[PDB]
Amino acid sequence: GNREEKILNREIGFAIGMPVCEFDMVKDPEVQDFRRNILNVCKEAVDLRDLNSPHSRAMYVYPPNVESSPELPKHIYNKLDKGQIIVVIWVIVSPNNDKQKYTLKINHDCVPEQVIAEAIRKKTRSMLLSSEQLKLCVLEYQGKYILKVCGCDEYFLEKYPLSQYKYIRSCIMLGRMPNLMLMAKESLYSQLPMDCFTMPSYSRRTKSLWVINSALRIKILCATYVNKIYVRTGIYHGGEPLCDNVNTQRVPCSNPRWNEWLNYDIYIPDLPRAARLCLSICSVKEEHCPLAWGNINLFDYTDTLVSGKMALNLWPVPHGLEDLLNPIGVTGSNPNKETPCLELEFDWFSSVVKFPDMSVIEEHANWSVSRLRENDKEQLKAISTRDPLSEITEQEKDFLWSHRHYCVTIPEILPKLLLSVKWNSRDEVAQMYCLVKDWPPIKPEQAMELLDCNYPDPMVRGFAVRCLEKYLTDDKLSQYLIQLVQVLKYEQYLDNLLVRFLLKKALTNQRIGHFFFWHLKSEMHNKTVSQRFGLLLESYCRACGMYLKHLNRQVEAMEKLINLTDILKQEKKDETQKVQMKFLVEQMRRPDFMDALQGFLSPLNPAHQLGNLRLEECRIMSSAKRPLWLNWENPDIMSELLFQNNEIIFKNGDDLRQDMLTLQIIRIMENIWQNQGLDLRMLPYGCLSIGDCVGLIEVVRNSHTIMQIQCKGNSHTLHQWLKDKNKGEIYDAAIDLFTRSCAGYCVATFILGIGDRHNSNIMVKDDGQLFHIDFGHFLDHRERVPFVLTQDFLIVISKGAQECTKTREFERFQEMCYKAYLAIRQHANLFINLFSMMLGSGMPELQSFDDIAYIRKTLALDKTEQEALEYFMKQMNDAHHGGWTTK
Amino acid sequence: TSAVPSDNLPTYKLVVVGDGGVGKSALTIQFFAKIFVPDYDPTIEDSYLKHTEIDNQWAILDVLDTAGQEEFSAMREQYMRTGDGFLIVYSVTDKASFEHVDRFHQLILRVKDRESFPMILVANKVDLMHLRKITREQGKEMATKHNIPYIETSAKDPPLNVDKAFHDLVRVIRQQ
Ligand SMILES: Nc1nc2c(ncn2[C@@H]2O[C@H](COP(=O)(O)OP(=O)(O)NP(=O)(O)O)[C@@H](O)[C@H]2O)c(=O)[nH]1
Ligand SMILES: CC(C)n1ncnc1-c1cn2c(n1)-c1ccc(O[C@@H](C)C(N)=O)cc1OCC2
Ligand SMILES: [Mg+2]
Repeated sequence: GNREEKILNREIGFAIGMPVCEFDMVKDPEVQDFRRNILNVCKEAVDLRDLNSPHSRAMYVYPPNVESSPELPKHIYNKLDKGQIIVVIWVIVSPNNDKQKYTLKINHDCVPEQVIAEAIRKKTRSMLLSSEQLKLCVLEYQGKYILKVCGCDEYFLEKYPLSQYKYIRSCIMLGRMPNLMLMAKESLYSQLPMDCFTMPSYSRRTKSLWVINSALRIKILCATYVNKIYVRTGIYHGGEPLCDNVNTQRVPCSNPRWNEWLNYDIYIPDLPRAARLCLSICSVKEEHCPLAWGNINLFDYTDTLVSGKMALNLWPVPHGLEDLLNPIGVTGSNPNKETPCLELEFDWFSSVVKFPDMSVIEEHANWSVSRLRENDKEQLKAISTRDPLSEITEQEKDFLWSHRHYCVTIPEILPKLLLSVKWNSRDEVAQMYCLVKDWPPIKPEQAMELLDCNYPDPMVRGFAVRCLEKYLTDDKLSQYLIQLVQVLKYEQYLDNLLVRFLLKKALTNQRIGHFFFWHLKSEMHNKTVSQRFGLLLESYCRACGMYLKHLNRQVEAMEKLINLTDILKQEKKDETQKVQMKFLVEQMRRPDFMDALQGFLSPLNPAHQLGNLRLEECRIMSSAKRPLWLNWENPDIMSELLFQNNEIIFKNGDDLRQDMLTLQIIRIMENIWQNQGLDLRMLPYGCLSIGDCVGLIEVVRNSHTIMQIQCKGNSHTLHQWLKDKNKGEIYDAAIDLFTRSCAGYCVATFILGIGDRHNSNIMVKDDGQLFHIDFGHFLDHRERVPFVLTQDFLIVISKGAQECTKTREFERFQEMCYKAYLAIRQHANLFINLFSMMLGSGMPELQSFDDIAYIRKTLALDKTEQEALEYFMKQMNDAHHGGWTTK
Repeated sequence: TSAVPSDNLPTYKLVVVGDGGVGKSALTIQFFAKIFVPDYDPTIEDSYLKHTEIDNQWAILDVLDTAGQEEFSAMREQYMRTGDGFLIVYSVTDKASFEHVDRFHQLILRVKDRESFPMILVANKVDLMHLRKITREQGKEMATKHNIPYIETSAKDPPLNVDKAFHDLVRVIRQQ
């Protein structure tokens, strides 16, 4: 077709790793019907970037990186002078990047346009203008310039309160001064390229279930490539068994044949829309051991009941032998055809069998209708407050269902009510569709629970995704983006409402779209999801606009780092580190490598540009698997005001997904403590998995490990190390930042059960901020206390101390842990829901619901708040051999 | 501007400190823009840059206009560490500005942690002798007290040693 589309097709294939021609060959009508029906999400998003073309295109490339609430915590407001911050405005005066400055003092709640108004007042002092003259120059220029953070590519393009922007509020909490500069709108708008999205060439191309009077019967035929054995089946509605599992005959592997129909204890019309068949080939010698599993939806994406013969390539069983079936696993045939197959037949009736339309569901729900405060209210309140992992007895399930009409006064109980509905029947599921049709919207953090593997009903998903379209801000969307992308695997079909919601947001926010692309590209090696995500990236790359060119320059940059680290481990592995360096400096000084690793955007933060790299600072670290320490220069004119050298660790060979999740949880826990009034400074540094055990680690500056600090000067060495780098006046600010950072990681590592901390796992900054880096494995491997707080840390917490304990400094450190512990315990449902959405990932420590139960122990969810505190006080006393008695 | 020959010019971080209403801003605006400012705009911390030739030797001047309202009693440690020279400025019509002269002297000497540092005492607002409250001899005695050069300026339309005060501080640094 169009030679411009051929050029676009080659760039899209380079970003996603596979050519677009392979998608044109997929004969699956769902794959082709997705590539066409998804293009209107691209049209609607491009139309938003063109509505008010000057400002909207700028709002897309440089979205306002702001927080969710304009209001500030009380301890944050008290860090202000009469609620006013001092900002420092810079300006270039000579064509040699010489910069002057002038400081303003303005209210925190002011529009950036008002900051520019105060800037004109300060600058026009040598102009000798009258009161009326000052109004002219303001209203002539107030609104023709934009504030920009000095150092990076962050802008202030929207009328948000200045303190709501993340950079400004981060300055407030850290006690620093904002360094901003002015830039004319026309100079920023002229640098915005025009987006040119065109519809691709492929854009141009019964009986009701409730009339079938019979039971569900599925025929198992034979099995090839199996290399005795039986087949175990089951009908699940997303982890909940709809009927009892039945087993085939016990046949030997000589001639794998069954040729038998299996009658299930389920009426055909009573099957739900999200009904699935979960089967497996099991062995038996007693010793029942699974050999291969497989799942298939009883309905296709057109609401058609399955009928006819079909082969199902099974999947290899992962590590650990659980129940013989695997409902939580993905549904669909294995792309690798070497795996054992399984031939099946589904019962044909007369013609096509469709799921009844929504209007027919309303008819049955109206008919089955014709067929409070003393404790009923409190019990419904107590049922809702329980964690999603807590069991719900059968009596409570009927009690919720009986009061399902009163449950609309507390819409947060909806997840508990959906689990109480017997999905095996159709009279109840028909009524449940009517409630969900008019159920009051819930908080977005709560609606995310309705998107894990325990809720597959499409009408239920539609309620959660609609709750996100109203309440989920772009700030929180980027916070939970890793979970929202993982639950895309739990979707029964390619075309659903969650994928259209994430795609439209990624195409109207480049900061969202950036990490959207990389999370999908990272899992592209996994053939289980390589087609669901590959088709999603194609639609994104075809409509993201100019950013695709930036992504390609990032893909080629990471590709060259992978190739180099691959040759380094195969050719010069056992060689000494000197020999490896000579090989490194040679393969990097070549022109093709220098052009690919210079002049692209940082994947850890696209606002940070990466100009020329300082090869003399690039080194192979003395850690495990030879990580690459890379150092770029900041090409910003005012780079000195933020940072001059951008340092990133490229780690090849280790799965960094566990670090991403732990760092994401640390960031979320810090935001919990901060908004309550607990100033505990955590350091959730950047970490982005970019593929199969390859990723990037953000380097924090002026930080040193305990083992490095110990060698730079035995027990009091750490205490003296801070007094040398913090004067007698800053000493109290350094030990304070040290105690508050320890209380956070002491509580965070205990709840999550991270890897054991040692002198190389713990790092300290010059100012006294402490944090961890390793994060081997979370949850389970008498609860484990990874952060033991050795006597070296106790000396710093209690300053000059005879016994460290029985000191007000230590007593105030114990209070910081108790308040932080009960703060995270009050939000237990959130973290449990964040772990639940990660089960579909390849996380070896997040496969079953038993691993998520670890935080239920460390948080003591079954005990009262008084008892849960005494619990935490015991493991600290046991791990420290005293100091936490107080009895 | 004025394009300087050679390259890598010396840069002098001259810091102007003194109480409020003394005239630190008006002196700096006069030296950089050749204009007197009569209005009341309390300064938090502003910087000014210029290339000028002093004693036939080009140099870059980074002049920092500090605060005086004492509300910003911080930030002092910053410019009192990176500053190459200091300009102690007091007002001859404000007695309170004269007592704080040695208040800034012990700060600069302690923060620098040296026996002495390039400083110049500036008696400003001498154009208002009808309300002058500090004689020339009182400024001379304070200047010889801390072994500091002395100069009387007035940022008013008559120039009066505005450029000389800065240029002398650049001279002190070159011969310190
Ligand atoms: N007559 C006269 N007025 C002067 C002179 N120098 C400064 N002033 C006046 O003194 C007032 C304050 O001057 P300013 O330069 O703001 O003083 P400052 O020492 O910078 N104060 P702050 O540190 O609070 O900004 C203004 O009214 C200004 O016009 C001078 O030489 N003569
Ligand atoms: C072993 C390693 C690659 N690693 N493995 C899993 N996580 C990490 C990891 C994560 N960070 C770091 N290491 C890190 C290291 C060094 C560093 O500064 C250097 C100068 C130092 N003090 O020697 C600053 C750092 O910043 C925190 C982020
Ligand atoms: Mg001033």
